[PDB]
Amino acid sequence: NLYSPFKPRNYQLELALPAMKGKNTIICAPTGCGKTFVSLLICEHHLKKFPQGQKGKVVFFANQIPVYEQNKSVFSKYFERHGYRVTGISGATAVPVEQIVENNDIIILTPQILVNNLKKGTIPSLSIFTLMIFDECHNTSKQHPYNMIMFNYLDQKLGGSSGPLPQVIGLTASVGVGDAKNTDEALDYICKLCASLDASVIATVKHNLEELEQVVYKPQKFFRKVESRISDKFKYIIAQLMRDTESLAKRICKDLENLSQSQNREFGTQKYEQWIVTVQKACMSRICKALFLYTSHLRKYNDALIISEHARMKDALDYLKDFFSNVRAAGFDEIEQDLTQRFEEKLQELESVSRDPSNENPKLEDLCFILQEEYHLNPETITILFVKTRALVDALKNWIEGNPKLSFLKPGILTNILILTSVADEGIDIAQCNLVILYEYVGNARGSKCFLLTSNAGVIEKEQINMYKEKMMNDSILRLQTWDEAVFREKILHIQTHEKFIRDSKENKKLLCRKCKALACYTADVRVIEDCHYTVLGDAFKECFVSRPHPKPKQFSSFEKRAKIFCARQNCSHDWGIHVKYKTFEIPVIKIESFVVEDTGVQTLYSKWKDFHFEKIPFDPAE
RNA sequence: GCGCGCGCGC
RNA sequence: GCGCGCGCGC
Ligand SMILES: Nc1ncnc2c1ncn2[C@@H]1O[C@H](COP(=O)(O)OP(=O)(O)O)[C@@H](O)[C@H]1O
Ligand SMILES: [Mg+2]
Ligand SMILES: [Zn+2]
Repeated sequence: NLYSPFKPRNYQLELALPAMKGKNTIICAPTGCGKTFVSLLICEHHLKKFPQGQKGKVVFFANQIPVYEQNKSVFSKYFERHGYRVTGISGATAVPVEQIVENNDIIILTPQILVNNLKKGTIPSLSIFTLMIFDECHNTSKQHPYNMIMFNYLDQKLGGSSGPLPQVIGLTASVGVGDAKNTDEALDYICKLCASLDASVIATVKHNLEELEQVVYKPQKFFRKVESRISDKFKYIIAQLMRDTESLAKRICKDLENLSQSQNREFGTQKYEQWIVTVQKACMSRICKALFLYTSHLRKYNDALIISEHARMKDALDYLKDFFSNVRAAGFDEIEQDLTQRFEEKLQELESVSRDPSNENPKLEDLCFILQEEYHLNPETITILFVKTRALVDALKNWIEGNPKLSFLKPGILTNILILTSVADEGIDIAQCNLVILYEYVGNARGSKCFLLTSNAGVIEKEQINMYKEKMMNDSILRLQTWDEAVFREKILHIQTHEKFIRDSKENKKLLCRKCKALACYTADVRVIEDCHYTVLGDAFKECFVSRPHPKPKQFSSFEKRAKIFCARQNCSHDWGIHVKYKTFEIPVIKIESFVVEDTGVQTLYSKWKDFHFEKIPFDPAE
């Protein structure tokens, strides 16, 4: 483990070396190579290299609290006995941050803290650090805190404000190629990433690949394009029942066709789900009793279509049978009883169609073949099966557990047993199964295999693209590691210079409750807090919201979130944002996303306050 | 509250 | 830019 002595593997000594030579280096190695151990050695070498009377200072960035706590503990245990001072700062920690940094040798930060401390000038300069280590360093792009930090660095390095600058090291399992759709674009993307981190070296394992390849998941991948049914006669009944039920809806809500942005919805697809969502979440109520009821049936049909597509009709029908038993046993409406009657007409035709052997799903025999072959070769195979939807998980399970040909299988659903069906995972650990099947899923011990099983050309094309994107990546790195370093440094510098040139480049309005459209406040009543937070003055506003005190509060920078504020109109109770304590003031704080803006009385819906270009008046203590 | 990143769809 | 969501930070 990470808390115990380790002999470094040969390839770890191999990856540590550029860093140990003082080079700004991106260390790129697959998950589970031991990136914590490499960074431990690098850090160890960095602080020991200093002559007596001199002292390094290391900062290590973690992007998340759990990772932050893991390394704070690993680094502490590891540098016991050297006598180094070791602490961390995170949101939970909040403190003389300048002095915490000054009086410690190893600091673990989430990076936003350092961004906050640079901007405010509490930490005047990155020059206090002699080494900076970025975990998951591929995040150094695009406004990520890691980039903000590096913009500070680069502004110094390029403004000749000197000031020695810390060595910079990054760790990642994959440098990425971004949007790249060719080698040149891939080379460009990776070069841009090295520019952003001032990296002149990319370290990969070369001399010890066989030693590495002895402990990194790399299954032989397999594309298996298959053919669908010749004719889903089950879909043709369900689709009519679906057309029939949209009709009934369009009765009780005319112009249904307009509520969503999602256009040309097709039955039995992911979109149709999204359309149902972008409609169950609209209206704006005794009519959305009838509507939610109609859309919740169009959902059960949509689901069933998907089960039929990748599993057997029986599996889809059963999910429809089980559903219509629950509705009748719950109680009968004249709308819940109609749909159910509507269904009951076709029931005899569906049950007939379901059991017709020529209606069987050919993709399932293909799944069976795969599972057979392997379990013949390696009978001790433990498998993991990823499927498209939650209903499919149960469908496939049911199908395995009822199939004479797969009796050697013992299935389990997740989030002993010999094959595992699911939609996602953690933990998990795919490398700990010898067989992974992706059964029509948009995704990604030695002798392990991965199979991709689909009748969709699209789905095969996604994996081909992902794979090519990975090849372009490694090819690009191999090319770049051949450059003389001075030539690379010179390419990097001008990417950095260009980047930096770019960085260097009132009437009153109503705010209404999005749900019930009640007048909430006017804009000349709004005040800004710091620059990013919106509060509404006056006592009149206090009556127009209620609040529910959040028993678990969070201490943020500007203030403390103590309560959630909900709409005051009882038939609504809409989420409006929060109520805070800000410098002895009990003030409310609102998200514009909760509200509707009005000028001829024209409604406009904003997501981010940064869009609304109204007159922003800042807070005044006394008013 | 705000900020950051990802994925899908127009 | 718009829609839906998912993860995470202060
Ligand atoms: N030289 C080594 N000696 C013994 N165990 C190691 C060595 N290198 C890595 N490991 C093991 O492999 C695991 C991989 O963890 P970590 O180093 O965090 O992987 P990652 O490369 O994904 O960061 C470590 O927790 C450790 O238990
Ligand atoms: Mg790591
Ligand atoms: Zn309301």
